[PDB]
Amino acid sequence: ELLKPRTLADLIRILHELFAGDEVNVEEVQAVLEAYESNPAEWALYAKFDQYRYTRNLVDQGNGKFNLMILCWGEGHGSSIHDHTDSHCFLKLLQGNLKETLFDWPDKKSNEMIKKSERTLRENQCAYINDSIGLHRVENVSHTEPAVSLHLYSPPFDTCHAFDQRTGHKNKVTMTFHSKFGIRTP
Ligand SMILES: N[C@@H](CCS)C(=O)O
Ligand SMILES: [Fe+3]
Repeated sequence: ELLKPRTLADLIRILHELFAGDEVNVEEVQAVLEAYESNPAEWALYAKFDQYRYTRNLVDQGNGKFNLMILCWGEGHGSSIHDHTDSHCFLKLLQGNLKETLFDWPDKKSNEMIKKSERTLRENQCAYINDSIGLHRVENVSHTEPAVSLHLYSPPFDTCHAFDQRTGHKNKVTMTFHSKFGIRTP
């Protein structure tokens, strides 16, 4: 019985219930993420920015079944074109806006990766991606407003691939946490 999360802590409790089993009801997870109304005071602890690139801040390690983290995007900060390592990936905006650009999986032939579409993800909206849908790039294109997003991945993963937009060639990247549970982890 999906109820509206009252707070971030409540959302986390609800997520532990939704991931109690072996499968994932994507539409339910997306719905409860969207229903949480971002309250900056509840997540300030995790919103640790870096001047030069976006940061990944672990919030909850789940139940063996999911990571939950907050990403902090300075003005002009963005990601590579990347995959999600056979995991579900939910992205909910907590503050600001992000541009999501979708790409198809490249062919073996070296070729420019042409965007398939783009959209603007706005505060409180929750997007979903997985490798069957495609690849994406996420960017804070704002010149004046930092963005903060809440990401849930299931199963957890700590590596993915970055794709060269000019060729489609991929390289494996290991993702690192800037902080965990509010503690900076250099
Ligand atoms: N998956 C990316 C962020 C955009 S979804 C990352 O984990 O760093
Ligand atoms: Fe992503």
